[PDB]
Amino acid sequence: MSGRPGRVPLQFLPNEARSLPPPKLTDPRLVYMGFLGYCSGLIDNAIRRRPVVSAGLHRQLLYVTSFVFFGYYLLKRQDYMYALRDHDMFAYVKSHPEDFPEKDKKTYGEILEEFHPVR
Amino acid sequence: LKIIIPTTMLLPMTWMSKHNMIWINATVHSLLISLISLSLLNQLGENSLNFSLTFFSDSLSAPLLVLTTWLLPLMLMASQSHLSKETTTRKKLYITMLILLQLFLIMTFTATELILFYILFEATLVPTLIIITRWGNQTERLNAGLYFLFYTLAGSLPLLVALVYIQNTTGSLNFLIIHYWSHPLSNSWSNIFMWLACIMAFMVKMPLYGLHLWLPKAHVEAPIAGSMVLAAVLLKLGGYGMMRITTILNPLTNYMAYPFLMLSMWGMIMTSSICLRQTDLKSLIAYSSVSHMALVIVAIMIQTPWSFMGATALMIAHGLTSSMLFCLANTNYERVHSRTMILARGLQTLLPLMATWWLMASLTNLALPPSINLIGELFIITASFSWSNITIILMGMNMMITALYSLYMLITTQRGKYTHHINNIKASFTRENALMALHILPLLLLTLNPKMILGPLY
Amino acid sequence: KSASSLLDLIWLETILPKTTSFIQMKMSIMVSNQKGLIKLYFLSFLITIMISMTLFNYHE
Amino acid sequence: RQWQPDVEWAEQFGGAVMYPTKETAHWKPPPWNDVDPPKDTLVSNLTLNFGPQ
Amino acid sequence: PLVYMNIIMAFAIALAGLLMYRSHLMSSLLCLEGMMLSLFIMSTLIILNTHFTLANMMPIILLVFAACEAALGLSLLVMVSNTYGTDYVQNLNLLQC
Amino acid sequence: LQYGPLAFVLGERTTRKLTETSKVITVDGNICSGKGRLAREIAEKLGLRHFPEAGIHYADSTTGDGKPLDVQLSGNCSLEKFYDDPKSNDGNSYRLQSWLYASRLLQYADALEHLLSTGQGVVLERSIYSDFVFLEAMYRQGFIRKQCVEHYNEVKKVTACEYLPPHVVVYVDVPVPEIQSRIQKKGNPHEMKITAAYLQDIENAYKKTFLPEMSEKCEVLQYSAREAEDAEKVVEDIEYLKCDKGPWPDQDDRTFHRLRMLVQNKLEVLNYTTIPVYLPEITIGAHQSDRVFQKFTELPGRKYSPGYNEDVGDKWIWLK
Amino acid sequence: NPIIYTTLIMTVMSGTMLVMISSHWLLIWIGFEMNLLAMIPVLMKNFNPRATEAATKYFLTQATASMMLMMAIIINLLYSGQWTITKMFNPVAMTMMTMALAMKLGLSPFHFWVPEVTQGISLQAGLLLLTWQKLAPLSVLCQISQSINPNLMLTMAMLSILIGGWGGLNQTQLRKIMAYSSIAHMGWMTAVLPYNTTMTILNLLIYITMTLAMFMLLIHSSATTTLSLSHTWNKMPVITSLMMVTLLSMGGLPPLSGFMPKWMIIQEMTKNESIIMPTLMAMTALLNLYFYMRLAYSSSLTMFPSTNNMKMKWQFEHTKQMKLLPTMIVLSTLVLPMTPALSSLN
Ligand SMILES: Nc1nc2c(ncn2[C@@H]2O[C@H](COP(=O)(O)OP(=O)(O)OP(=O)(O)O)[C@@H](O)[C@H]2O)c(=O)[nH]1
Ligand SMILES: [Mg+2]
Repeated sequence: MSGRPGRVPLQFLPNEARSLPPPKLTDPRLVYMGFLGYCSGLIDNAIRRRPVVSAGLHRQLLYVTSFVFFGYYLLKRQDYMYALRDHDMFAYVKSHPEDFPEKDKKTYGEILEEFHPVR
Repeated sequence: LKIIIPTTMLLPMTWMSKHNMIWINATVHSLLISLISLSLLNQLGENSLNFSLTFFSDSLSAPLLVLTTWLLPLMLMASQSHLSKETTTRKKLYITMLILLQLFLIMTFTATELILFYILFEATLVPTLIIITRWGNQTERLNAGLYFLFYTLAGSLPLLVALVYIQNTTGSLNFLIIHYWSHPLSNSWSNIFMWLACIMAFMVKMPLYGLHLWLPKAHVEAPIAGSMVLAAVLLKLGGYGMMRITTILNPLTNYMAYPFLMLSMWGMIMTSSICLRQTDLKSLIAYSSVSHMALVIVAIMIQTPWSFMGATALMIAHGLTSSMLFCLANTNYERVHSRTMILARGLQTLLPLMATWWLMASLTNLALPPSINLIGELFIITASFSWSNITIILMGMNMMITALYSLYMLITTQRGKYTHHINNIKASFTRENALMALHILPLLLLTLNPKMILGPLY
Repeated sequence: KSASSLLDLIWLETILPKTTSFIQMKMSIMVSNQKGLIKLYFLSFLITIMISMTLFNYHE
Repeated sequence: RQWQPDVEWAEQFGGAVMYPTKETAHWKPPPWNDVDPPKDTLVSNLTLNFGPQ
Repeated sequence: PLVYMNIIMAFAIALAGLLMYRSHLMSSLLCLEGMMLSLFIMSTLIILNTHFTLANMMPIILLVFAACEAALGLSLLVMVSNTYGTDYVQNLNLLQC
Repeated sequence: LQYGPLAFVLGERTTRKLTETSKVITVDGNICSGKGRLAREIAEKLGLRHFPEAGIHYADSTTGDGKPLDVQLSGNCSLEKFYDDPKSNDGNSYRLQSWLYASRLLQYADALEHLLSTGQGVVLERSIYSDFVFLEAMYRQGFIRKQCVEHYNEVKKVTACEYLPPHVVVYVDVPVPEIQSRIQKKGNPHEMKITAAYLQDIENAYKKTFLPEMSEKCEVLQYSAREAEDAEKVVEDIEYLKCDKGPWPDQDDRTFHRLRMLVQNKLEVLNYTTIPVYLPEITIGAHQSDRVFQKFTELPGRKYSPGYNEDVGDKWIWLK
Repeated sequence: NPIIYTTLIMTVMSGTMLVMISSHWLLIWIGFEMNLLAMIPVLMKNFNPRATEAATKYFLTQATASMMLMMAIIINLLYSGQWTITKMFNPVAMTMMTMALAMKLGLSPFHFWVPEVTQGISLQAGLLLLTWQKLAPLSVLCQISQSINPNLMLTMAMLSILIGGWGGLNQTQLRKIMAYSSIAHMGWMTAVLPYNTTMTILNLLIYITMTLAMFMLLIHSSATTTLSLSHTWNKMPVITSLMMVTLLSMGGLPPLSGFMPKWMIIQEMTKNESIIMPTLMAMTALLNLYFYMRLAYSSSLTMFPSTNNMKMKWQFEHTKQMKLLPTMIVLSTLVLPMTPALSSLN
């Protein structure tokens, strides 16, 4: 991570993160973060003792848009870190066969797992 | 999954509705959501009903959710005795807590992950202490919140460390995966503490003899809505947990069970004997709940097919009746403005129908046949007797006391001679009588075909 | 006398819950009760330094 | 009416330490303005004896 | 070498001197000031020894901020000496609570 | 948009706006001594703003429509009850003084805010520096308990410390026998219920404490009763006054910035008037607090923020 | 004068940023003074005897830690000859640094300064001290986490959690208990620091956001004592409602976002075979939960007697806008379902 080769510091979504499928606008994680924008909208009028459901909708609309915007790139970075974590992981096992052997998976007919009577 | 979204959908329901329609609108949609919940006992065979990656149901959960979804209307009309004088926002926020509570219990039972279960399992606490402390009546309701929550976390937190440990070792804790990828528990000293950590969290939310000080310290002072929901489903959250977590705790369960089931065995006689000597009416059902709740502790510990069925049968049946006796506690308490048992006596000559509800409540808690209380208790006896022959002399001696205090409350309150100086009891409204009816009828008419209630092992 | 008063109301509630409640209560006082003198604070920082690198010797 | 806290219950956690002891029994909760009042005047201008030499 | 030993134990007693207040803050403040003199001499000893030309930088630049720390230090002591009059750390406890 | 730290950076100064006639002046006198008239004449003569003596509902005058709200909703204290039965067990005496102190405290803050903002001089009847004397007269008559005095001097020292004395203070000297004649002529039935010892007690604590310590803090003008009617004469002295004695001259723009920021944040202004001292009279119980506050809510123009209440008629709410 | 107070606040931010962007051991120290130089003025902005009290107490410990921090670097120079920010090559020097940085953070018995200073200074400066200076030492600890002594840092972390949360239920001033609560949160992030640095940042961010949300709420309520906060229910009951919601958030009960670090911290520690240590810190975190509810008990969940003059406060309204308050509250309570975002930090 903080030391992987070919990394540009302070660089957000890089030139290969775009190879992954983008999160959909109907992403359940994304809309929930939009719901946090909706929640952060209504509470604002509570401190300022304003109608919590029918006050200035410009604040509420701007509260939701900001959350849904910054979330989308975070949700893009979300998968890219996991994809990068998954990518290098599979290269290591391929490059180090001796640390990850394949046991000859044998059926339960041969397995001597003992029986515990409960009574 | 089709239950949760409408359950969340009641959150805007109550919070927006007109000043006088909040309870009407909340009452109906809680009654309508019992439809979609009632389609959850609708079940396939031995395979569980898995309808989503994160949510699943089986014959053990199915009675539970239909209990909670049914339950919320009961606390809705129950709270319509003392919330009338409160402000609208406080009234709306009371529904918010109850609806938020539903959203949790409706989701713990459907959780297919141990941590997701645990996250929501202890998440139900946050709505509770709001109910007990904010809307409580007496003075020591403040001490009620500390006793309830600290007892719960002191056992729940080591379970969280245990769960992540299992996550790292075997790889996953999905309720199916651990069942299929089972592994016997070695007698290593480390496994003993892991077993203890896994079980202790559900023990504290399963009043054990010694880990039960919060039972009389929470139910008595809690509001009426909080009292039944904490006694009817909240105590069962551990019951669901132990039935599930025991799949990975064998064979260490059988050898390690002796310190625990026996403490439940001896205390369940003791706790029932406590009810024989009581001064507070609401303390009767609290302590009676402890003895009944501790009965299934033995059943789950034996891990016997009959015991599990009896545990589930008693689990729902006790929750229904324990909630009922709390409603009858409320009506008498509201009329007399006191919780003392010996104060209000001879109430049957004034409220004949209320006496009949008292009769049915105490007699069902007495666990006569064919009531679900008896069939659940009888299955436990047979399983316990197979485990050991002496078990009958103890758990049978509980039924000795169980019949006593059940009739003791009936005799001293309804029967006898009325106290003359009480000039407060009016005729009972149609609310409580319907509230009692909505408690008694589902229990009785479930008796014809209780096989939705026995559980997955049926 | 034995079931309710002795065990539940007295013994069972004084063994586990109130003891730990008192254990935190018994000596949380001077945890918060400090004289406020810079002398006592910085003298304590001295001992923490010596115990770290000389007595228990995390380096060694 | 449900029991609401009274004045006496308010004084429980109302002192400098809600959990007091003899060591802190003589303490004094901080002033609400968070400013201690000025103490005794501390001017000590020295006296210079000009003259007669 | 032995010269290094002499001036790191200069730190040690300076370390002991700083976090040991007896009567007044001024003596401790001076000990904090003099504490960097060993720090100056310490850092200076390696840098001429090792002939690293650039890092002759830091002995002077350590002197910029160490004495600047003292500069705000004794100027803070001015604020004490008006409200408190004296400069005693024993009296310096009005936040007992 | 009101003057904050941003305005100071942009260029909004306040020592530029003030002028020679930028004086805040308080008139003082005994009970119904006619000083309120003198405040009016000096205000209009030099073009100074007049602030009437702050009553129980003065806070109601600066909030909403400026009309006196219900006493039970705006203090639960009546000056008439203070007049009729001073030793009432409910404790209306300290409820009068403590509430009136904050009303004067709000009066003083608004007067200084106007003086610091526009620079046009402000004249108000009495002040917080003249408020302690009324309570001192009360304690000197058995009117009040000593713990009430301790609470009042605590909050007064806490709240009035960072404020500055007013530019000029002018007092009219009317003797007690003359004062008794004036109130008797008034005919308001509540003000026969007075004590001559109380009237000398309030008079004594003026000239013994108020005027002495106020002298070194700002200029004092002791004025005779007959001289007061000559509204022409009383104003020439205040016109050509030294206006140098006190902390008013040594006041830079930065300390003026702190003063304006304090007075403009009205909640802070009387924030410490609600000290958690749990006096038996001062404290209002929880159920009363909720019900009275719950009452305050549906009063028109109170449920939401100003300019946002539908019952008032505020439109454009969905985009306000 | 406000224009200058922007500059010293900027320099404190600039000095902190200098620490977290410097690759030279020298410049890392330079940022600490840049923080230290301009901190004392904003610490005694109100100019109270308590302000001078706290300012002097802050300076003595902080100057000692920074001064101890050089020859920790200098012995590294003696035995490595490297100025670059990497793992340390001499053990005794780096053990010396760990004490120095713990002094800045206030973890060990070194922690005595932070609760003392927080009370004397105002709430606004208390927030800045308690939410901004917890980054510069964190950055240095994050960098040198390679060769960090496990026993040394774990012992420091345990004590910071223990005394941090044990004396918390003994202070009636809110500014004190948060300093006490912060030391407990200081221990939580520092305990994971030797094992995995990523979860330290997440716990830092989660603790920081809650630190604003509470301190920012406190300024709006203008409270100094628990009784003073208790009176808030009679003016803005909603504000007192978010009060308790944040308390349970800082307690760590799900779904509230305060369960974020406690859930994430014990994960890799159990992965790292450290299991007894996670159990103890979790159980003693209930000490934090105790005085959290007690403040919630006195503020929101129950009423409290009010004063007569309190009624007039209803007539007037607050003038401070108190920017970014609603976002902090939501970001401090409803965040748990978005857990995988720790990868974004990673
Ligand atoms: N306790 C108290 N009573 C006040 C205060 N201001 C006025 N009063 C009462 O007001 C009543 C009338 O006396 P004053 O207000 O002094 O004078 P007035 O009758 O308005 O006449 P002028 O002095 O000419 O303005 C008396 O009952 C006073 O005690 C005050 O600040 N506190
Ligand atoms: Mg008058």
